[PDB]
Amino acid sequence: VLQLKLGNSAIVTQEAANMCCAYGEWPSYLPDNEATAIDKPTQPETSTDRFYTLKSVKWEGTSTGWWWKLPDALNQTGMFGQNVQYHYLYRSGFLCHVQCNATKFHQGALLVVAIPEHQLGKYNTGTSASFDDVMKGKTGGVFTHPYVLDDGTSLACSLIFPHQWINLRTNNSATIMLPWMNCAPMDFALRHNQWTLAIIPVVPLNTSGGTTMVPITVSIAPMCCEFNGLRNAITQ
Amino acid sequence: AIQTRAVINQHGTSETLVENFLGRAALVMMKDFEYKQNFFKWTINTRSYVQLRRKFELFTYIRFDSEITIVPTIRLYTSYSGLPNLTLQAMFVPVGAPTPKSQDSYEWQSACNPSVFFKIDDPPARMTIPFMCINSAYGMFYDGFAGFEKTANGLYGINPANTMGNLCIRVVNAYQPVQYTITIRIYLKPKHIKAWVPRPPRTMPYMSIANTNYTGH
Amino acid sequence: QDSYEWQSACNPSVFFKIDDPPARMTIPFMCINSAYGMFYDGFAGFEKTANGLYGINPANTMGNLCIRVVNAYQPVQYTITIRIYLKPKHIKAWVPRPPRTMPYMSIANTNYTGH
Amino acid sequence: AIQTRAVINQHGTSETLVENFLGRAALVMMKDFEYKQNFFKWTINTRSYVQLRRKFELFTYIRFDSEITIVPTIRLYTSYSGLPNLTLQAMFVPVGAPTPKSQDSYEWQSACNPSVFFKIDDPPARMTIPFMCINSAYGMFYDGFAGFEKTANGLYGINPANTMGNLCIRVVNAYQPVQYTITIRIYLKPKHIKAWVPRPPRTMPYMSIANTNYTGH
Amino acid sequence: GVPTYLLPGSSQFMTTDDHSSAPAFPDFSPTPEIHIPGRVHNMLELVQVESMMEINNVAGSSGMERLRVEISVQTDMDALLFNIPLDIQLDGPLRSTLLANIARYYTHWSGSMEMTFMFCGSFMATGKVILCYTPPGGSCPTDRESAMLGTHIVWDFGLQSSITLVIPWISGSHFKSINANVGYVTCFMQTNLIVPKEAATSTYIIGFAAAKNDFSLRLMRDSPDI
Amino acid sequence: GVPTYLLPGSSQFMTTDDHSSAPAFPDFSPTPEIHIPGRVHNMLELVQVESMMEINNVA
Amino acid sequence: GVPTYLLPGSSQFMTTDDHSSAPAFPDFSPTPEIHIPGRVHNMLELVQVESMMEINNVA
Repeated sequence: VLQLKLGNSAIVTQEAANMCCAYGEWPSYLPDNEATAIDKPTQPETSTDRFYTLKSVKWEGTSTGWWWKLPDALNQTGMFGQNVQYHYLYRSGFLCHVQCNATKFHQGALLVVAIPEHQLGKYNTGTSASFDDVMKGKTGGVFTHPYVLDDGTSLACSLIFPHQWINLRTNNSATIMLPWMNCAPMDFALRHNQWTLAIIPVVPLNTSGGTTMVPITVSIAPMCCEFNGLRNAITQ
Repeated sequence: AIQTRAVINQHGTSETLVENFLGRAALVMMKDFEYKQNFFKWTINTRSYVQLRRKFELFTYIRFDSEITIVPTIRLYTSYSGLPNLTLQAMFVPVGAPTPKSQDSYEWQSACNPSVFFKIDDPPARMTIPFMCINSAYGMFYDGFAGFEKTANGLYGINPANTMGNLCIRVVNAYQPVQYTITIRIYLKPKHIKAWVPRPPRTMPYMSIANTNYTGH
Repeated sequence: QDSYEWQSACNPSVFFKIDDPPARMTIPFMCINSAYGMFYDGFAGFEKTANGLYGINPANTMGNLCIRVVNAYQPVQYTITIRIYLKPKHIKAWVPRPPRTMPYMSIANTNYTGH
Repeated sequence: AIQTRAVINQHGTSETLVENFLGRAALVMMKDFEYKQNFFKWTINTRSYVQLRRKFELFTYIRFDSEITIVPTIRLYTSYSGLPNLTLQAMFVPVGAPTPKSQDSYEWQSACNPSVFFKIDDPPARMTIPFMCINSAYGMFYDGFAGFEKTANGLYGINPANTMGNLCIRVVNAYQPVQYTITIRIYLKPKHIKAWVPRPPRTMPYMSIANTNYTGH
Repeated sequence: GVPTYLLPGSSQFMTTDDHSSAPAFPDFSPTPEIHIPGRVHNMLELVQVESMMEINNVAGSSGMERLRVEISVQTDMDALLFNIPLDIQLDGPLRSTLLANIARYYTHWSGSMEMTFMFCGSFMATGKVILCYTPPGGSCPTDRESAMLGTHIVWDFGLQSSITLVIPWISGSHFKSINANVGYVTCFMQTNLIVPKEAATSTYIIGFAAAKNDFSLRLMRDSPDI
Repeated sequence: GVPTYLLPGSSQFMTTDDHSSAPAFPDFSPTPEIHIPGRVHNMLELVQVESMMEINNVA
Repeated sequence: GVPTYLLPGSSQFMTTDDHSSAPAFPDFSPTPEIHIPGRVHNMLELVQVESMMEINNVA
């Protein structure tokens, strides 16, 4: 038992704290050798580097799954949301933490997988997903065909992405840290989603005398926020 | 129905390199046009055929240089006098330039558009297209929109920076007394291939060319 | 002629013209075993419909060569004759055998007759 | 109507060199002549097309060597028997030499005029014309007159030293039983380009080929 | 001049040639390469990534049900849980794995594999299973006694939530001729599942597959999956 | 002799190729280059020259 | 470019020529050569092997 203190926020977590780093790379600021070709950004060290805890979701016996697209989930929340509305250029990592509360008589397995550039599927039609289908905000979306991962791929092979297993008889928490995943040094936050954190009940939740509720808590914290400068002097 | 078994002896791993996996010159397009649309026009892309599309979609970002080979064949119609040795012009139009609208269009003379003049009875034309993207790598999957306004929300997963350019082929001495039908085969060989972030392979059949929708079976 | 396998990127293909020098390519040693076996004293499997194939080893097949005319459809007619010339290279051989004396009776079964 | 934005990463300046800016092989002329004027004649110049003229007029003095590529195409008229492999002669006539007046003219045999004999079914002919001006650089703008007398005052801005020579193309075996139409495309690639004294770009449309007059719009 | 003569196969276009070509934009100066994570140098890295297996072979089950086999108190020892043929070419609990999908692009494959099973039951759920492995050419066991006589692990999921199996070697290619079976991995229910009253009476088991660093592939071909 | 074989795209004319060509006048001896002011080496020099702006946007 | 001229017998195919050819599978990595007994390097080794004679010429 320790604390995940990050600036203004802290979460009481379990002793596991495996902290799977995506592709074995800590998030970091944009290197100088690559910042010369583009506009120089100014890094907010506070208070964007803090844990944002969303509303807890309900894990029932028939749940298909939930996905949150970043930074869409935090585009209208707190200082990060305020910053993205005034700066037109954005670049940051993420630190997603998922926690579940259940008794010793509960069972079920969750797959916390961070899918990069997850394009939605819209099964059985030739028309692309609308704006309302992809940008769900902090509410998040719900998988309709979690087997095919809602993109025509397979959930069986989804383990190639940075993933963490939650087995209610072994552990109740997961921690995935995501670096900047893009082909460009910086990107627009309001139109593009770099990551997509998904929780899928691979093994259905079940019990006999339990509450059949088992809330799930999700927390996302930007790691190294960078935004384009907005107060550069024009003199000289 | 015969259950045969053979002893397999293997060594080495250079065969499974991504450079070798994706460095196979494959058909990307094949179109036929008549003597008098009147010419060949096609924007370069990989997703045209399912096999190559699935091969490429195993990765999120791939950066490569494109080598294009044009193999023209000519078939005559209706008396016979032989296959003419017609001159062919193949022009690459970058993403920031206009494309021709007819055979005798002004853009055929543009000095900023590379052009190759080759004949039918010659070896197939061949040229290399360098990596010509705004970003540092092509993106096969785009989880975003092009803009903040309407008439763009209907284009989800389309990044304008991911376009590869237009290839236009015409016959310079097109007008001939009788007839001919010309078939153009385009072969694309990626070079200096680098890939990032592998993804699960596609399982369900494709439903559209640029929207990753899926159906049954 | 208009089959899908003509566009396969994993099958090597050569596009050559009639009025050009003859096409030429080298096929590497592409066998599962370390050497081809001209004589096989065995069967392919343990089941029926294979006992009728004695001396046939699936690992001894060398592959298929397919040739077509891309612009095949022409107004009048033509007849095309294809000659294939095979030149073994880096040849190594083992275990010499007595030469064949009696005439052959079949293409893949080493049967013999009189004379 | 979509307001899209992309991050641009650039480095290096070798692309914007004047050598690269003006070293693009562009069409300078394109003419068609019949079997029996009877041949191709054209004095070499840059101002023929507006795009290249505007590109060159950004500088006052440019000195360069000219590389010429001739791409001939032949189209038949009215029964069919194939495209003949006619031999073509292309001759450069310097500024101090007479030019032919007919197909069977005596100047076609001049030993002081370079000549190239090429066939239709061959790769396009190509030759380099060295810097052949009296002065040390070509002058695109001339604020002066040729002489001190009449019949020259009507030629303002024309310097005789700025002429580049005449290129004449004929078909040696021109007389054929039926017919043919030959189209000649000339591509000019300046080499060893040096420029001086840049000038404001042209804005108003051109009104004449050699008098820098301007009109509205 | 240099006297030269043209060899046979001169003006030919081979789809597998390796020759330089004329650049279309000699002075383009492409975009610099920034650092992007997750670079892949060899496709052998993909087959060593663990991926889920469709162990539930019961016909009539579709979707996520195919990925989990059920152990219940109704299930009576000595029942047969699941059977996994070790051939990555035919239908079975292995065709949905990353290893199978990547290896299907090639013709000849040979190497070791890894098979991992995780028991997703309640904390106090307990029991034993027998995880037998039949070498190639043998016969898959039919009861628990036959499984115990072969190579096996007596997995007790009450204490260990996950188990790992190391398959020694598999091989196969394409030669109608089909490569023979390369072995089986079988599970038998040693005891009966014991759960408390408050816990659920039905549990599930999921499996994963992977390959070791000694795997190899040859003769890249076209995958049948359209 | 030297055995050679022709590569694909052999007898083609690319508008952006870079190859030497046969000189038409091998012994012309062109006019010497005198010194002329205002030589331009890169067109980036033109964009750094201040030029007037049409600020009055009143139609 | 390199000025070359074509010798007589240029685009010909002689059945006894010795020239390299383009590999069809540039990255196949064939099966390793294991040791097999009875390798034959020269066919003169076959004629030195004793073989039976048909001495009985009685028709």
